[PDB]
Amino acid sequence: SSINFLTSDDDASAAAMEAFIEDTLQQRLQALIESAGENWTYAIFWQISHDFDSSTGDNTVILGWGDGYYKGEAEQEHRKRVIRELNSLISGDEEVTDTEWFFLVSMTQSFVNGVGLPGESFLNSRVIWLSGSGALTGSGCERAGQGQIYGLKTMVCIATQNGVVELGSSEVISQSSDLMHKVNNLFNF
Ligand SMILES: [Ca+2]
Ligand SMILES: [Ca+2]
Repeated sequence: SSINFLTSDDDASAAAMEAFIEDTLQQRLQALIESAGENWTYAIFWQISHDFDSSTGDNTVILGWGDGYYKGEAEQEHRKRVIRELNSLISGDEEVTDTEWFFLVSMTQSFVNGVGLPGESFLNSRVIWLSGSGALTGSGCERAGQGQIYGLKTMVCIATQNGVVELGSSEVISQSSDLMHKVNNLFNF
């Protein structure tokens, strides 16, 4: 089935981590990109938590997988991919494309406030809009770089009250005046 089932709530990141080695966010994420006039590949929502660093402090804000929705549009690599997909569904055939895979592996990732596109975005309450391959590879952010490797040409992070909405596409997409307001309605309240 579609990969949108493995994302929601299971403390999904833990699952993803060992596999790879407010609500419903999802429906709102789904509405967001379904409710849009550019071909977005996926939306993810990065949620805020707190860590407490060893041996010092530390009230450290951290962004982590909240949820996400994936619209969409070698053979060794592929066996590896389906294996982990079959694992993650298990805990707890059809081809696995680059964007699908990037979407899944994102479940394993987190960001110290101020660091990476999601952390920079949240720290400064910022919209960061990277459009075009050179925009991603020139960004100095390893997630943007990783996204570009997997075929993305647009990656966006928008700071919201509870976290950061991320949009990505394999197309070059300019910032729509309407798409920003939808993010307000769906993610701030
Ligand atoms: Ca969640
Ligand atoms: Ca490849």
